Amino acid sequence: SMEQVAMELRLTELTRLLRSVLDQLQDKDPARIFAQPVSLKEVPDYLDHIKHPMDFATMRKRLEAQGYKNLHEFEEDFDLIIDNCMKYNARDTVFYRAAVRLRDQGGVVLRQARREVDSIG
Repeated sequence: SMEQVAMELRLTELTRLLRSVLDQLQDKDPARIFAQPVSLKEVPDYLDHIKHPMDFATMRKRLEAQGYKNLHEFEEDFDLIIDNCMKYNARDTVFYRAAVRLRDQGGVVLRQARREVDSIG
């Protein structure tokens, strides 16, 4: 149908917008602490602590599969990165501190993406 195609064009453009948002968020992690999944070879007990792991490479796989239907879903995943880190790591660690900085700096980016998604539909 012509409707299914128009829908597919919207999703593609949403994916395009979220790709730029992801790139902007990831620049706020210059140390690449959140770039890849926490290694289960190197932290073998991680899943006893964190039940829903997340990281920027895993978000990127979902993104390119057009697996995000709206910004809310995308935010949920970003928020997992931060919240998982702030639980697993203590307050006085480079990891926790990196999460706080990513949260604070990403808020600005997410604030405007919400307006752009509402605006452009």
